[PDB]
Amino acid sequence: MNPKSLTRGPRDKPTPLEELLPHAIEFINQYYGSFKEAKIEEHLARLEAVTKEIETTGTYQLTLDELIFATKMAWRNAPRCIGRIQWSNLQVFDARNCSTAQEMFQHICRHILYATNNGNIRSAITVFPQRSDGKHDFRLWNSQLIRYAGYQTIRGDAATLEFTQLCIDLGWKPRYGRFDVLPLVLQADGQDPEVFEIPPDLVLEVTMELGLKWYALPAVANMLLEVGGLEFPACPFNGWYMNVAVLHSFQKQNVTIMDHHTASESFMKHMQNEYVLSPFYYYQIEPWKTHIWQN
Amino acid sequence: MNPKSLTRGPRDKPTPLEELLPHAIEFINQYYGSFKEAKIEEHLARLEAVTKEIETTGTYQLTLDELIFATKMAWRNAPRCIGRIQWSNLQVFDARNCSTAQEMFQHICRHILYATNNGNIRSAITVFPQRSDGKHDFRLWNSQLIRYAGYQTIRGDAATLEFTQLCIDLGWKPRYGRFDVLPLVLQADGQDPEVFEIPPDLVLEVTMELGLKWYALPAVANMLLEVGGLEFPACPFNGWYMNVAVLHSFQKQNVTIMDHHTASESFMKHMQNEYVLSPFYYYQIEPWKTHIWQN
Ligand code: HEM
Ligand code: HEM
Ligand SMILES: COC(=O)N1CCN(c2ccnc(-n3ccnc3)n2)[C@@H](CC(=O)NCc2ccc3c(c2)OCO3)C1
Ligand SMILES: COC(=O)N1CCN(c2ccnc(-n3ccnc3)n2)[C@@H](CC(=O)NCc2ccc3c(c2)OCO3)C1
Ligand SMILES: O=S([O-])[O-]
Ligand SMILES: O=S([O-])[O-]
Repeated sequence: MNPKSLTRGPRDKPTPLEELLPHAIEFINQYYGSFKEAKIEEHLARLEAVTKEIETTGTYQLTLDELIFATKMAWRNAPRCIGRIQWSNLQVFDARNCSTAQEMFQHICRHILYATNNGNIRSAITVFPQRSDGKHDFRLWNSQLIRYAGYQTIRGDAATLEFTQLCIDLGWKPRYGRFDVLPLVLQADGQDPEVFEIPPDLVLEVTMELGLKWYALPAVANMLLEVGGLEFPACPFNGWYMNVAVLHSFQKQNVTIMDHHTASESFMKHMQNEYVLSPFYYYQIEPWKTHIWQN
Repeated sequence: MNPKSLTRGPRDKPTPLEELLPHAIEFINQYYGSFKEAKIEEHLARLEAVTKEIETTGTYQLTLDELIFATKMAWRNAPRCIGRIQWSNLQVFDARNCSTAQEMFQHICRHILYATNNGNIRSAITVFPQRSDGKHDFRLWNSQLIRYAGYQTIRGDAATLEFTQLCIDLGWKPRYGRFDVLPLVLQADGQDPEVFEIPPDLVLEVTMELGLKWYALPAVANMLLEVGGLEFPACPFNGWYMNVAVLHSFQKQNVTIMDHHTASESFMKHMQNEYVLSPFYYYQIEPWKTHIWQN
């Protein structure tokens, strides 16, 4: 075998124009090829502008349209994603102009709100600024936008035990329940991560005595979007969930799950929208294992 | 004399609870003893939970913290290791949940990347699932993560002549250069080994006409970690290298070697982290000499 790595690590310097160019060209190719025999003059022109730009600025900016196309194509290329069948149903939030962790927070707040949509889950992705030299990376240290802390008898999510310790170390006041929603650990422009509490009303939970519940919104926070040689280390996305007591409560409280109805319904919308792998979503090495602290 | 064996062979059945228990207890002892006079109540509790667990499941799971402690203590106990002076500088990757060779491959890919770190070598260990009955062993058939094949006039590394033949027998397409990087021969859950080509960009080489070069990352792939009666047959680790043309090129290309600066620097970090032997790393009998082929 010769499988490729699903992880795309850090860089301490920009991509060689000699590496970036062939990649940029192939993306513009597949992007414009999507207009089958249409816009050949548009294609050629884009090729020149992009090339000139990489040659002068050392990099290039995708159009919003190329971005939206990349996010959807990268979703289609997600091997294990079951929801990719309806890849056209995706809302893209352009935060490529984001510059601070406070701004990141606000963008993430906007995504959670739109996406949650009172239980009627909508798929969305918020794309932050692309990696430049690798020394000014935007990153969400969390693995998911919404997740429960695991403390001590483990009091919480045993799966988040490491990250929870990290938050406490960053200053986060650890309560000790088993359903504590972890704050967002946001890194902007390569700085040290800032901790921000997620407004509690933004978090929709399905109430499964046991006193059990769970969050409604499944959002991956730590992947990297690669497109045309460009890399976006911060691009949180979400879908809706795919043991029967749960299946019943999600439905009872009207929070979207991938049941037969939703399967039929979303595919229908997807279909009614009809009228190495790249782009691709890569895993990353956990940021606390690679971060060089300023403070 | 009465030296002990440095090899820890295979088992075809689980460890007797009567053998495992005294061992588990002594590890929890030294682990908790590390908090000198602190957490005696924590210690006692752990003892009960572990005992109960061995008695019910027939075995026990270390905490991530106990694992990290074991990996570092086993490094400290490595007699011939010169880098153990700075044993606190170790990154642990928990793959105890790994279940397939494809997953193993991905984990190994993640380690190589982190560890290599563009030449600025970082020490890491990736720990795979512990031996259960001995019939579902995870193993890396390679002796090192990165090594050159030796063919024929020997065309390569004479030291890897046997393993190279093995790879070819497993299906590997042998090129015939003297710097062919061998694929990874991964055994998951006791099955037959699967061959995976290491993504070439993951391999950093120091370019020593002669056309000589060498890989930057020295990683031991075939040792066994014993801790508290538990055994981990798959736990690849690495450090950085410790004839003058070489010393100069490693430095010139900024690939970490254990020179006076690195010696001062790493010890400093190690020190600034201050603010029979068990655990222990055992050698193993070469897996092709003991493997029972399914296919
Ligand atoms: C709309 C509902 C969706 C459903 C029901 C769905 C379902 C799934 C499932 C079942 C998994 C595997 C879970 C696991 O490994 O435990 C998954 C993984 C994943 N999904 Fe989705 N998903 C949805 C939306 C999205 C969106 C909007 C994107 C991106 C824009 C996306 C990208 C991916 C990625 C990148 C992974 C990992 C793929 C891999 O590693 O092979 N998903 N999804
Ligand atoms: C950080 C840099 C490190 C340096 C420079 C270093 C240096 C060495 C040297 C010089 C040897 C002997 C080589 C030989 O026999 O030819 C060695 C062996 C060994 N090292 Fe390291 N090492 C490092 C990191 C590590 C790490 C991270 C671990 C494990 C977590 C480790 C575990 C061992 C083991 C188990 C052996 C064999 C010991 C024995 O059989 O007595 N080393 N190392
Ligand atoms: C090695 O790790 C991984 O490959 N992953 C990717 C899958 N995971 C998650 C977590 C939350 N949301 C999503 N997610 C959302 C849309 N697409 C995927 N994936 C994480 C694992 C996880 O918690 N999965 C539960 C799960 C199952 C089905 C889902 C889901 C989450 O979200 C949508 O459908 C980590
Ligand atoms: C009987 O065999 C053994 O005891 N061993 C253990 C030492 N060896 C190796 C090989 C690669 N990396 C390491 N290694 C890495 C970190 N610590 C040790 N050891 C192998 C032998 C070897 O190739 N040694 C070269 C060497 C020398 C100094 C090193 C080194 C490798 O790695 C770090 O410092 C096999
Ligand atoms: O948007 S599509 O290709 O059904
Ligand atoms: O981590 S220590 O004991 O210097």
